[PDB]
Amino acid sequence: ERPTFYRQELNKTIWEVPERYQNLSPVGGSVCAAFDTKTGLRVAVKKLSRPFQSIIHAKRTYRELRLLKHMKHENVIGLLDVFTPARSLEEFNDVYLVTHLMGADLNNIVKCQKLTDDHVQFLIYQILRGLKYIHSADIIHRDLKPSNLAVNEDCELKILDFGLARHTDDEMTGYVATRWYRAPEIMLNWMHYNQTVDIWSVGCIMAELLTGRTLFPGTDHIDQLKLILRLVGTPGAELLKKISSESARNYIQSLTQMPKMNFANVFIGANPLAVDLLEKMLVLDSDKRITAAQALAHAYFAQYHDPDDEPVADPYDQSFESRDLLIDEWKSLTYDEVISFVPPP
Ligand SMILES: Cc1ccc(O)cc1Nc1ccnc2cc(-c3csc(C=O)n3)ccc12
Repeated sequence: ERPTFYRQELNKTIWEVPERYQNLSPVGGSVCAAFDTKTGLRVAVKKLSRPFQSIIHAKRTYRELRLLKHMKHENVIGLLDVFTPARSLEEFNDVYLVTHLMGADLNNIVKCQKLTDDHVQFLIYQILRGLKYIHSADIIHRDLKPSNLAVNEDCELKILDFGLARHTDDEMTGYVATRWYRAPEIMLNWMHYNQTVDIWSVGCIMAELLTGRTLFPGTDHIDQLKLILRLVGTPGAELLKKISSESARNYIQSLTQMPKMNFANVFIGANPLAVDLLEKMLVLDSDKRITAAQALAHAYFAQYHDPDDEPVADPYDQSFESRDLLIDEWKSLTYDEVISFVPPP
């Protein structure tokens, strides 16, 4: 049956939710913390803002719901519930997404406690386990950074935030964490990117866990490229060919050639195995970076690697991405997905 819903205003916005969700408290679409009386879980309830305002917004709402509906993995955000107060398609205008409530993110950790090498092993292991799963479905996160890695008191980690609105040019400008973890090829639009961009971000994140400092805190895209090439060396002829942008290729060739630095001297005191893994992640040529599946088998993770407990994902059909639909068609597809949702056990 349809649950009974109740309404409340929570600063400037109307929330209409099933009775099971109690004690809604704004924390961040808008997000409310709540108590799920049915499961006994503390939950986050996100009310999507203006979900079908334009074609681009209706498609993004569909995308985020598709992605969240698919993720069933211990180290990736999962959907506990999705609902609408609407009783039919004709009256459908609001989408609410429910997930486990997350206390802290990796920023809260890296910043407010010292991480042993064993903590770095555990945290990075879990990121790579979630990424093996995400990548096996041909999903690219594209925006891995400490603020979208939730971490509980047992150091257990989930990857959050996919299907999100693409960052504006302004949001990627200047001295900003929104860009510090991005692979160079996507930061500078060197070429068609793929899932290897996520591995670059893990390397940036792992080095920050080890040193307590951002690896590439560029003050703008160019300063950041310079920080990156200082560590990993300027590109060779082979990588230059793969840079399809004539302009970017030409700029990068204006730079004084530099060799790759010795990472043992950059990451002083680090476990030599961590150093080795960082060298295999932070390779400029994305073709040559270690994959998530490969990294799980790296000796740095000996204590955690269990090849029988590193699952892959069911197939994920994203043919919708290439489809051109009207707002109401994207909105009808989303409604189908709300209506057919089945909670996890
Ligand atoms: C609801 C949702 C759905 C999808 C997604 O990718 C992210 C979210 N947002 C969140 C999920 C889980 N926990 C969250 C926790 C917060 C939050 C911000 S301060 C705080 C303190 O309790 N909690 C904000 C958003 C969250």
